[PDB]
Amino acid sequence: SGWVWNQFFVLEEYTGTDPLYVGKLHSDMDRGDGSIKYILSGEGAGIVFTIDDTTGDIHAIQRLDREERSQYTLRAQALDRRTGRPMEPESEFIIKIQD
Amino acid sequence: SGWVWNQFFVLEEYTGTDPLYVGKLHSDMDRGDGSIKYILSGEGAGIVFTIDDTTGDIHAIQRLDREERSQYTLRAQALDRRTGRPMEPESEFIIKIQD
Repeated sequence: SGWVWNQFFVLEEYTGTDPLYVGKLHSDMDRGDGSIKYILSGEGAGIVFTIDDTTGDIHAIQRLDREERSQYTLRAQALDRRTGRPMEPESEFIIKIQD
Repeated sequence: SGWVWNQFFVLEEYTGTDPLYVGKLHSDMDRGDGSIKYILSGEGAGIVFTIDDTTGDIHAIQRLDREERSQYTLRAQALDRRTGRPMEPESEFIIKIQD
């Protein structure tokens, strides 16, 4: 189908210093036992957006502004903890900033 | 792939009678001219969540509590604005309340 789901939305009003929950990465192969390691890559990964590599939760940790930068293209990876070998194909997703 | 993307995340803290931007329905068939009509149905549609049928923008319009309900199962439609014929299969998506 042509539906676009691989995006998250962030209200800039609510961003700033304190981590603002954005969304979470999740593979249907995650059995729930933490054997998947979620990795963020691409625009502002680790700097503008953090990820918990176990839960896949994503937080914005900078003050954001739509006029400055209206969106970020990131990449999601899902690796086997032990091996570091990919369990999903790496997938781009976007975080859009709403004003 | 197994990446689960058909979900939006609503922080409980920011909900209220003021519309809280939740996310957006979007078809890649959308030319940008309003010839697509986005329709939203299912759990909390119309009472908790509304949609702009042109932009596809979803807002939560009630104050929500995770412990009362952690998630809503909704349905997305994309109709050709002139004929009312579907341009996409009707697709399920989820809105998760967090905190």
